Amino acid sequence: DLERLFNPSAIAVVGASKDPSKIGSQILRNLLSYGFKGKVYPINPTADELMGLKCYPKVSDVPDKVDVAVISVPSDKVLGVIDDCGKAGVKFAVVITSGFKEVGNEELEEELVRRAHSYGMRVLGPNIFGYLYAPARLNATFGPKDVLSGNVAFISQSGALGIALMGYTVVENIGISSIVSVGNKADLDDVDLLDFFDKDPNTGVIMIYLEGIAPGRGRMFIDVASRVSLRKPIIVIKAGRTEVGARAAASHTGSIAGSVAIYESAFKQSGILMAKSVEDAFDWTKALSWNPIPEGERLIVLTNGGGAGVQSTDTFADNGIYLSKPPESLIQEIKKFVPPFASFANPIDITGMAPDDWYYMGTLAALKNPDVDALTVLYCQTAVTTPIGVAKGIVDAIKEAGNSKPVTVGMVGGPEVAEAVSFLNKQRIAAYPTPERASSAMSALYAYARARSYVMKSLAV
Amino acid sequence: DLERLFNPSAIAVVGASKDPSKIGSQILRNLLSYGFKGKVYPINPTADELMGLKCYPKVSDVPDKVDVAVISVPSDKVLGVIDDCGKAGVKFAVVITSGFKEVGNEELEEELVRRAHSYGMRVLGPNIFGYLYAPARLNATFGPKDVLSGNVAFISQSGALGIALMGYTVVENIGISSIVSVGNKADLDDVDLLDFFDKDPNTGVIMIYLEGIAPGRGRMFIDVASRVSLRKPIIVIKAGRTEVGARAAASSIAGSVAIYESAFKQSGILMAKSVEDAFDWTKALSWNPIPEGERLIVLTNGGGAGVQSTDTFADNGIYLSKPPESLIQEIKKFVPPFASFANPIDITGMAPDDWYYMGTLAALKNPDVDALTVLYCQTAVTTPIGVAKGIVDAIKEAGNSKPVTVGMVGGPEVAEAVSFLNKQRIAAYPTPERASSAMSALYAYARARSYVMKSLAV
Amino acid sequence: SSRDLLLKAKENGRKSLLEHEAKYFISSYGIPVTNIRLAKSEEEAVNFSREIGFPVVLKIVSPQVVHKSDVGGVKVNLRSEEEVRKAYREIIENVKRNVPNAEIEGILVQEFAPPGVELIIGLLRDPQFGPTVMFGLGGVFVELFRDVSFRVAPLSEQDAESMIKEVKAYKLLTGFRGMEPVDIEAIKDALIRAGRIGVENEEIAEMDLNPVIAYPKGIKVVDARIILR
Amino acid sequence: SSRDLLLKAKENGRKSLLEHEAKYFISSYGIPVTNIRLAKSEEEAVNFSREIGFPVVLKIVSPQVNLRSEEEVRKAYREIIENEIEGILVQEFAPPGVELIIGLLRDPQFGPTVMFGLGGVFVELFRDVSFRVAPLSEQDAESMIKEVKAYKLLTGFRGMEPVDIEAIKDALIRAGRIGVENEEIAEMDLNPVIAYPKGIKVVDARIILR
Ligand code: NA
Ligand code: NA
Repeated sequence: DLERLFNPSAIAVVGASKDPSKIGSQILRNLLSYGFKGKVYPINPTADELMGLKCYPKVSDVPDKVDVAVISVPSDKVLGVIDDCGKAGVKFAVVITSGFKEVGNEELEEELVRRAHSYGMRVLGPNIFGYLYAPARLNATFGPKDVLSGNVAFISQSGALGIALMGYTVVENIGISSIVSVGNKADLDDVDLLDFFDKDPNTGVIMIYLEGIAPGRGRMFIDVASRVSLRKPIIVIKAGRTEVGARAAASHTGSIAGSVAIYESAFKQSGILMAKSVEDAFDWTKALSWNPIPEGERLIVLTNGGGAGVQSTDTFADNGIYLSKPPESLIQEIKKFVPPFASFANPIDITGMAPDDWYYMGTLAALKNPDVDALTVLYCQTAVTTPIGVAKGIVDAIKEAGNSKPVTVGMVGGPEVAEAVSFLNKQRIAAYPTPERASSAMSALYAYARARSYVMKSLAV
Repeated sequence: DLERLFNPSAIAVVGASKDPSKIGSQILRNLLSYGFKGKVYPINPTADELMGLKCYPKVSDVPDKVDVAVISVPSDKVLGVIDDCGKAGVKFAVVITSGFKEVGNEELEEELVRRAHSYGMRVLGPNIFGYLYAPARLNATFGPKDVLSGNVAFISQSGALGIALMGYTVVENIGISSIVSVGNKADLDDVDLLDFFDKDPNTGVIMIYLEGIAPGRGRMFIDVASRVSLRKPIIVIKAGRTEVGARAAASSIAGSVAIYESAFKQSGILMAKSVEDAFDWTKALSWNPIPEGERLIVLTNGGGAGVQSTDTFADNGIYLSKPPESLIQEIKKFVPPFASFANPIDITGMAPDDWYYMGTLAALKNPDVDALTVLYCQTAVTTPIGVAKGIVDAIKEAGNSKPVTVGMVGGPEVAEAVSFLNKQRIAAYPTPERASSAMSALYAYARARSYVMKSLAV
Repeated sequence: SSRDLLLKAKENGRKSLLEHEAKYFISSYGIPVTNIRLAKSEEEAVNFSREIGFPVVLKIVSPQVVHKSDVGGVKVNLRSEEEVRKAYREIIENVKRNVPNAEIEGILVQEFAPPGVELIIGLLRDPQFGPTVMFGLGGVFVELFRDVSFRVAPLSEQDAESMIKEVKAYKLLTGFRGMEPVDIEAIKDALIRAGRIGVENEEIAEMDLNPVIAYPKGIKVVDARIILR
Repeated sequence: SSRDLLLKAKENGRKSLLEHEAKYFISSYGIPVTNIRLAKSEEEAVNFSREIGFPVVLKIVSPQVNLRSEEEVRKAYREIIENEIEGILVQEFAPPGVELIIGLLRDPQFGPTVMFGLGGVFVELFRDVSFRVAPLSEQDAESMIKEVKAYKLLTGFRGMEPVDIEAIKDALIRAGRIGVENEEIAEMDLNPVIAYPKGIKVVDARIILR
């Protein structure tokens, strides 16, 4: 049970100092600036106060039940601090400190875990950059001080890339419920975390950067991940998904290369979506975060040009998604304003002559139609339109539609389109600067629907 | 010979008007604002002047040899204008006007072409948004008023997407030598344009959005594209590269996907499946020479990005090998003992800004290094702009021209740094996979070049 | 219990089950096999030959033998009682003087397997995910092209079906020139049971069902290999 | 000229070359074929069968097996007649090997195009095929061979030695030349073609006219 890890009443920071360059000090600053409302206890031999907070020489001296100890002392001091934390009844030890199994000191790491468990204490890491939980206004990392609030829980086995991607979520407008650095995974791992996020009402999507899982942990991983998948999509970025890369990634952790093909199968049986890149992972996460799953396969594509529509068709085809004729009712509605040389084969081509208002009317008609399950809206900037005008039309259409059907948007053009795409994403409408990315995002929604169906059938009685 | 199409002395605009919403009027506006230095002749029945320029009722009335007539009148008037242009000796007719073969009027389109040829005149289009040539300060489109100057020629068979991508080049910092809308390809096509750009010293890269080639034109396409490929990379975005999409784009006959792919391979052409890939590759090919060998180095302040890079390179049939021992020695002067030198070279997340300068410099100077991909993950111990500046300085002092791509991951500061690098014409991307895919494109082109060379061997 | 076979092998320090033992064990889990009998006498070899139907194959059964053909302990295409009596004694003599110090358990009488589409069904133990089932088409398709699919056990019906359809040589199961479609349901059933074998029997390190023959109705494991730990 | 075969076929209003004519035409371009003779009479069938050597195969030749001696062949001749003819084909025996398909088609865009693939299910069922637009370079032929998924079947596997890749490249290049030079040939199918550790032999050939 990790309730007290993500929602602690009291957090100790071991390794903080007057020196603002120290890791512990950076963590302490983030904790205060992000607005943690519980009690924070800096731990330091000499200082009587740090950042206006009463400092103590040891966690055991704290006149309070400490739930979480954030440990950033040198590795040769970690065990001593663990004993003190145990004495104090600390439930969770978050070991930032590196220099364990990943540098060949497997013995020290195993002892860390063994001594933690003897006190009933669980360990996160070691060799991590900390963790963040937005619902508790808790930023116990030395990464960026802030992230956008949302329903995405991001678990990373990587340190540098993890902390960098933390910042990247801001640029990509991804709302975060949680960031968790798991590093060496000496104790708490993906399984344990997935169990928590399953029960977390604040988390709707789970993205995991995964290098590998521990021997004998795979079966339980599938059991947990599949059940989670029934209600919440899981996206995995797999490090070493090629034969060649698997070997390389076995050095950075200090292990042996697991079978690529079997990992792929395990992910399929778990209903997990595997992203081959950071960009795909973020693009899919965005869509899955801001949309419900399509209730059926009747997908409509709307475009002011055949060119984008063909790119969309090809991209959908690559994902085993094939478009079908639109409902006649929808065609009639669109024909109220569209020219005679327009295509209704799906994608519906309202031609490059389309002014802004047509995007509103078309989108509205589509979303309102009972025989439409999803909509991808494609736009190519022309002199006849304004990108922001089109974006607002789509926003108004989605609102007036009064329902929640999956929508993705692809806009192509200059700086004005860049602004319009940004506007839409800040409205939590999945918008992308190309038709292929918009359609890949929509494909991700269908991929999750199919993965979830796979798990359901697999669990049939 | 299309010399006079791209570098005309005089251009007529037929269809311009006092109404600024008319297509011809938009074209005229772009022509003036972009700074065309030749003579511009607006053509209109009534107006005596448009945008301060003496207007004429017919091209034949123009007291001057008109090289190019940009025609934007209704379709039922196009033929009439063609006869006038022919009488006037116009060499090129740029037919903006739609409503021909694409709406089922094959007879009208064929008549347009034959009547053009009877006067010794060539036709671009019809159904196009015009064309632009930067070296002649010529913007004869109704698209964006401006583009960044550079060596990339973009040919598009599609209208809406084409004109939108024209704008997108600005956002992606791609320098353009030329934009050409070919639309219906009733006459002038990709072969003719490739022939011109082959000879053009202003063009170094050619990007083509291609729906299909005309029956009986394929062999010549391969012959021309191959020789071009020997000196200049060609990137093709193929519309209908799947069976299903191939049929959709047919709404004459569905062309063979498998045979188009083979034709591209025999031409040394790189086929992009997406706009993003096409632009990402074009950027790298535009700003870098081809690697002279296979000794590729990857540099990273973190194993994670390095692994993503390895996997991405592996998917492209690119495999990294151990770095030269000399390079390892150089780097060991400042890197910690727990750094990996297996390639990617992991200088750890502890790396400050200056290490990126020293590492990049050491790599580029090393004689046994042929190419470099530099990966960066933002941490508090660094500044993205500081890292970018270090890479720039290293490239300059290196005093050579070796292929370089950059992948930077992080927040708004990283976004700014990437933008800085791209405006320096250093190929920078917001993820390690895209940086490595871009570098892969460089190697893909080197291999494509080799394919064509071997195929042309005596 | 069929586990007696495993326990017996282990108690004698063997790292593998004999050919006939492997088939008995596989059969008891409901996986079809080509019919076989262990002959303890010439008269039993003859009786069993009539039981199993001609033509039959005869082989020596001994832990020491590894290549029965090389040692002259495989007689093929026996069609009559007379031929079986001959093969029986030919095998006793040949092996008894080519591997003299041999502890023979008996002679194996094996049913003939009509030709069909060959399949591979495997079971291995992966460090992360434990018992995993492998599927593929026989001949070059596995041996040369390595066209195989994997599913972590236990297998659902959905796991079995999807892993079958997943392999590149799938079309060989759905009808082609000179060959009718085969019993996909039988294959799914066998895959699921192979997984169950792997989950329930910790001491089984690896299992290879190869070749397996699929017919328009049912399948038949021709050879089975089980490795112990 | 071998073009006389094409002209004759056209003059007779035929849309295809007969089996033996196709092989003769292919042979004249330097592509190896199984030896054959056209028997117009029983005396010619026996005469030809004994000539090229046993065993031979017999099949009908008309726009509309395992024989070892004249004694056995006399039966087959009449058996085939019983079971508007141009004649009966006497074909040499082809030792088994790795089967290949070499095709030639005409694409609307790219004109004469060469197709390659391995036989049996690999082309017929899996459609594992490669294409190259003619004329073919050595680099075109080699790469299109290496490209197919069933390539490994040419480089040695259980119970089969590696085959003559150069012989295959040679045939592919010549197939392309046939397509470039002969406008009236609409389509050509060399199937089956047998590859050996040394050389290849077209067993059956189909040529369609336009
Ligand atoms: Na203070
Ligand atoms: Na036993």
